[PDB]
Amino acid sequence: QRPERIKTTPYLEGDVLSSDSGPLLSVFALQEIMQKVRQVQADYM
Amino acid sequence: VYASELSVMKVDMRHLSLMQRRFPDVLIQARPSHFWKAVLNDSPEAVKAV
Repeated sequence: QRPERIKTTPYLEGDVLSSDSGPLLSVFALQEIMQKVRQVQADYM
Repeated sequence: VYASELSVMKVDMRHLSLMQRRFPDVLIQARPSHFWKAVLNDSPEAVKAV
């Protein structure tokens, strides 16, 4: 529909590997921040 | 055969590329990808496969 997501030549035709979304990375970003702090504080005094 | 099917594809695009300047009120968002996709649909499959 949009004139930039239309492909004519088969150069940009690849296999779909995985799909990430909006509210799936935002909870993922909050996990990997506190996971770093709860790992650093549990190794040193 | 294959050299005479490219010649039909060029004459179809030599005359379709003026349809926007002639009719601006119908094609306001027709970028030149749009008449590339239209001629390739009406073309033989064994020419685009080459």
